[PDB]
Amino acid sequence: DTKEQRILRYVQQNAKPGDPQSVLEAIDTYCTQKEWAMNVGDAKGQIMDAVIREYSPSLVLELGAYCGYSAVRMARLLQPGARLLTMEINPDCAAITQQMLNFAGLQDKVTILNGASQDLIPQLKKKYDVDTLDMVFLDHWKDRYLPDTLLLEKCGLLRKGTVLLADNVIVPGTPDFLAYVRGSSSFECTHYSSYLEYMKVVDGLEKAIYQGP
Ligand SMILES: Cc1ncnc2c1ncn2[C@@H]1O[C@H](/C=C/CNC(=O)c2cc(-c3ccc(F)cc3)cc(O)c2O)C[C@H]1O
Ligand SMILES: [Cl-]
Ligand SMILES: [Cl-]
Ligand SMILES: [Cl-]
Ligand SMILES: [Mg+2]
Repeated sequence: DTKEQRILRYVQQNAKPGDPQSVLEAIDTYCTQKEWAMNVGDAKGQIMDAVIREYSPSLVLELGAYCGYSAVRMARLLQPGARLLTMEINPDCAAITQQMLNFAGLQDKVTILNGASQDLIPQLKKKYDVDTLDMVFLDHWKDRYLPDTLLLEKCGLLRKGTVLLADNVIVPGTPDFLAYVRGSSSFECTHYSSYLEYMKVVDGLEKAIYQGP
């Protein structure tokens, strides 16, 4: 088995079904005590929670589910009727994420799309009946943040006021994306300093609010 499967099993052996907080705590405990993994973690997760509560988005897109930790984090704070779409290229991770959400009781709020973001993004309008996104959480391969931001715009999926929230803008970093949004008159940017998941290493989230063309 894989580390990802081991995290899911620990949740199944240690958390309460239908209790998102107990799922998050179990993941954090496993990744602190047993094996590190690239979940967004509790430090940055608390910032994410405060941003999601502030904006109360009706439709969120996540790029890069991994094991579903961030999807559980976000979905548990969505207002009734609001929804999350999460894209995950690795079929094993897509299935783990679906199972994590099922365990947490959040499955009716989330759609887990198994595929590459650059292939799925152009299908959101026609196949998934999306108009525009209220929020986008970027947490996939770091060289894809900028290409996918540009693709989202091309596809008409951003509106004035869409909130981009990007993980890992310090470590590993996403230098092209970060320079681009910070230099662009089409984004208003704010940096939230924090810590790499499960580590005493500085990281941060970037909030980049789209201003329109
Ligand atoms: C194109 C595309 N479409 C859909 N899913 C995609 C995708 N590219 C990746 N994915 C999925 O996102 C996930 C991957 C994300 C990449 N994230 C990382 O590489 C990552 C790495 C670190 C890190 C920090 C310090 C260190 F010393 C070592 C590592 C920390 C993090 O928080 C991360 O998100 C899983 C993958 O299948
Ligand atoms: Cl995560
Ligand atoms: Cl790819
Ligand atoms: Cl943490
Ligand atoms: Mg990350």
